[PDB]
Amino acid sequence: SAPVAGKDFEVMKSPQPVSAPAGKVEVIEFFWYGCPHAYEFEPTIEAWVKKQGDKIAFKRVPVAFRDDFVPHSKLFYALAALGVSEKVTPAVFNAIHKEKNYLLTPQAQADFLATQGVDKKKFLDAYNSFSVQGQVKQSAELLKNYNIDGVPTIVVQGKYKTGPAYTNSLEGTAQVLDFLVKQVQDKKL
Amino acid sequence: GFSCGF
Repeated sequence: SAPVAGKDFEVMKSPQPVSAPAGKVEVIEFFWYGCPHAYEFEPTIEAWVKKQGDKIAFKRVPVAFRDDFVPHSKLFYALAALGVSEKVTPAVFNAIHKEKNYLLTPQAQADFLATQGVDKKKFLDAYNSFSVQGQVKQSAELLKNYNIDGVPTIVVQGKYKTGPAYTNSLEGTAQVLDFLVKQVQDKKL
Repeated sequence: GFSCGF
């Protein structure tokens, strides 16, 4: 009943540096605002990340498979630079997957986010800032370092990848993620 | 499985 290596998750050949502080298990979700699989997975991974608390260091990395969606990576880091990510992100997803507003340009984003209480001037500055440009370029470099081919992909301690591509279900992805983190904590992975 | 990948 336990997840099968090479089937339910992938043991990476070139594991990556881990920024978690020893006690914690690192968890990275490669996601994309426009992926409906990452959209439906948002409440499941959220609640779980909060359930682990001090036991993990969770972070997200936006994925842009084509230049069309680089603004979605700039959007991710522009909101974080403002500290409004956790507040507006539910509205971002819903705008894309229910309101037929895909937020593909900085102007459309500044327009939408202003209805959510975000000052247009301050958002566009972060969007065009060199710091957000650098975070976007780094996220694309992480895509290659982690050999990410699809989303949502979850990486545990920079060694093990899982996701619906492996498990064929979001619930199965959550179960695998939970299994891997525990195996890490027990020095079995 | 399934995922957004391209």
